[PDB]
This record gives sequence, structure tokens and C-alpha cells, in this order.
Amino acid sequence: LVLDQLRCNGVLEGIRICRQGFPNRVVFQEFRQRYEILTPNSIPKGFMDGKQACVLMIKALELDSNLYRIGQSKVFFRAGVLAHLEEERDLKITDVII
Amino acid sequence: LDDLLVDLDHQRQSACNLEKKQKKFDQLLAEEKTISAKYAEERDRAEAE
Amino acid sequence: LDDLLVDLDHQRQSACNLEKKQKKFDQLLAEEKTISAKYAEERDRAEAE
Amino acid sequence: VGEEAIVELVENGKKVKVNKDDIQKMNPPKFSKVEDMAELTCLNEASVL
Amino acid sequence: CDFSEEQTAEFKEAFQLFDRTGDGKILYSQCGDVMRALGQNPTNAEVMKVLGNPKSDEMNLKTLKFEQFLPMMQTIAKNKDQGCFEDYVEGLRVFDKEGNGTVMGAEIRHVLVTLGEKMTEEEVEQLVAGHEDSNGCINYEELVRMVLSG
Amino acid sequence: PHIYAITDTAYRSMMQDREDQSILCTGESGAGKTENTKKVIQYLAYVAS
Ligand SMILES: Nc1ncnc2c1ncn2[C@@H]1O[C@H](COP(=O)(O)OP(=O)(O)O)[C@@H](O)[C@H]1O
Ligand SMILES: [Mg+2]
Repeated sequence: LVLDQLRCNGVLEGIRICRQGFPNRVVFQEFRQRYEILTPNSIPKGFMDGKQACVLMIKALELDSNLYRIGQSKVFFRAGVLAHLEEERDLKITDVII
Repeated sequence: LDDLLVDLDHQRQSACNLEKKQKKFDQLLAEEKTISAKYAEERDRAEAE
Repeated sequence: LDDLLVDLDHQRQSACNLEKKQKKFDQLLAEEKTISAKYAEERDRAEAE
Repeated sequence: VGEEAIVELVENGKKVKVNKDDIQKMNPPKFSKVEDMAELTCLNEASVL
Repeated sequence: CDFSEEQTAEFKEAFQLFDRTGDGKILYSQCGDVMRALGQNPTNAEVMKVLGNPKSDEMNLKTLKFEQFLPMMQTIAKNKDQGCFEDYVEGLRVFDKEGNGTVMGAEIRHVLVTLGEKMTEEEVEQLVAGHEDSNGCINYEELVRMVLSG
Repeated sequence: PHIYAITDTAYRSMMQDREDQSILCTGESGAGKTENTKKVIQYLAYVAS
């Protein structure tokens, strides 16, 4: 009965699209504002295209090229990548926030 | 094959993180040495006080 | 799939060959931090006195 | 034998003939009771169940 | 002492204004709050450090004399981890997702309650209270400058 | 994992994104939809009052 519910509910297909896909996706400017604190020297402090700024940030973060894809208006990430970036961001700010 | 690809991608991610931390090791030791030297100075100062 | 299994058995050993180093590095850091903590404790006791 | 395999059942020792596409891979005990099933290495009905 | 007695005379009174033993003594839990009342900004880590890392129950029971409180204040006055306004505004901007000089009050509450040395929700609501706008946004530059100059 | 974690994740997503959220309990009759709905309401009533 549990197997039949997992089958009709599409539970395994749902897990697979989370693992095989990119369920985390952030607009270039939001990615900058959230995570530029992780890599503050990575962008020359003048104006820059948000997409190119995100490319520079992701290179300075040295993320594996399979963990992300870059779109027309968003960066896409594998599951759990943004969780790690959030943990690292929280660590940097915890000194100032204390 | 899809499961093997996801697994191998995670192993690749873990090895990349280990390599990055292995590179980070040098400056971590330099920092630990400088901060321990500062603590040695501070203990000398506090004993002198 | 056979090629992926070969790549996986290669990658796991290649990662273990870094973890063997990380064991040593973690032990070194643990000792260096024990020394720095002892200096910080001596500093704190001297400041309290 | 191509289409079929023989297995011994852990609860019985009984030897049985099973079709190679009805066998499902098993996760290491490392993944016992994982909180998030996306983390399973082998993702199939038997592992989720 | 290496401290100006003219303000030591004020600190004697300001300490005594915390009176609840019935005499010239006050309990470890109060020590941080009297130091914060006299004008310093000790972290709770610093408060525990100068108190010699007391236990969480001992904090309720053990007590300072003013003669012991004065050097505590002196230690916190002379050496500090305190940052500055120009640093804190750069910290708050991490939450400024849009660049207008404003941040969401619910975000600042969540941050202060969850990160670092966690504040109570009652404290944090008193902090954000009065910085409302029609969007629920706080202007972090002025919030930081007001809290710091307060 | 808990219904409180799902509810808090939705509440934080609504405050962060400013996008409205849904909690959608989907099952057979007897599956627990109404009980979990009560727990979602209990959590929001406590945390967001
Ligand atoms: N989370 C739970 N904890 C304890 N008991 C539960 C829980 N979920 C369901 N039950 C039991 O199962 C019964 C049916 O669940 P209910 O949520 O009412 O079903 P439905 O989803 O069809 O409305 C409940 O009356 C209760 O006795
Ligand atoms: Mg119901």
C-alpha cells in the first residue's frame, strides 16, 4: 500500500528531478547582493554587467562547473549549494553581528 | 546510470573541496602561528602588569 | 555504465589519497590550537591576576 | 545467464531465480534512516520503502 | 588606578542604583547590565571572561563588590573588540538586497535573534519598534547610527 | 524533518521573497492531511503572532 502511494504520488520522480535538476535559481543582482560578501575583491568596484559579475563571483568561489548553470537572467544551482553558501555567508557576518 | 552520475558528481565535489582545503592549510598554519605568537606576547604583558 | 564504474572506483581512491593527508593536517592543527589555547589561558589568568 | 540471476534470501538462505530487471541495488548502511531521501546513493522503490 | 577618579565617583553612584541585595553589592548577572549602563559595550563573552567564566547558576548567586567591579570596568574600558559605525553599516548592507539604503525589519529581527550572541524576541522588538515604514523596511544607516549614538 | 520545519521554511520564504506561499497536504482519506493542517496553523499562530 505504501509502494502504491509512492508510485501514484510521483514521489521518486519528484526526488529525481531534485537530484538531476537545478532546483535553486537566483537572479544575477540578488546573487551579487547576497553573496558578494563572500568574495569582495572578485569584482572591480566600478559598474559591471550583473551576469558577468555573477560569473566572476562564481569563479572566485571556485564552484565546480557542474554544480551550476548560467541562464539569461538567473544562475541555477544544484540542491544544497545555496545552503552551503548561506552557511559561509552567516559565518562571515557573525563576527560583525556579534 | 543517472544515480551513478549523481554519486560521482558528489564524490568529485568532495575531492575538490578537500583539495581546496589542502591548499588553504598553509595560510591556516601561518595564521595559527601568528596568533599564538600574539598570545605569547599578551601573556608576557599581563604577567608584567 | 561500466566506464562510469571505472571512473567511480578511480575517484574514490583519489579522494582517499587526500583524506589520508587531511588526517595528518587535522592532527597538526589540533596540536597547534592546543598550544595557542594554552597561551590564551595563561594570558587570561595573568590578566585576571 | 543474461536475463536471470540466482539470489539467496537473507531471511531464509533460500536460493531463488529472479529476473535481472527486478533486482534493485541497495544503499550502504551508512544511509540508514537518512532525513532527506534525495541524499540516498541508490534511489529506487526498494530504497525509498 | 589608571583611571580618572572623577568618573569613578559617578560609577559608585550608578553601581549603587542597582540596589537589590539591600547593600553595596550586586550579583554577577547584573554585572554586564551595569557595565552597559555606565556607557561601555561589553559582549556577553567579555562579561563572562571578566567574571572568570562562572556557571550559569553561579551567575545568579555570586556577587561583586564595587572594589571588584571597578577593575572589571577598567579592563573593558582599556581594551575592547568593539567595531564602529563605518563597519556596522557595511555589515547591515549584506541584507540590503536592493541598494536603496533599506533592509526589511523582519530580516533584521531574524538575524539578531538567530546569529551571533542571540537576543530575545522581546529585546529585538523593542529595537525595531519605531523604525517602521509603509514597507516594513528599516534604513540601516540611520538605525545603526541611532543605536550606536544612543 | 517536521511539519514545523516546512511551515517555518514557508514563512521565511514569504518574508524573504515577499512571494505568497502554499502548504498542500495531499493524500488518501485517513492519511493525515487534516492533522498536519492543524499543526501548520498551530505553528503559524505561535511563531507569527
Ligand atoms: N500526525 C499525526 N499524529 C497522530 N495521529 C494522527 C496523525 N495524523 C493522523 N492521525 C490519526 O489518523 C486519523 C486520520 O487523520 P486525518 O488527518 O484526520 O485524515 P485526513 O487526512 O483524511 O483528514 C486522525 O484522526 C488521527 O487519529
Ligand atoms: Mg480531513
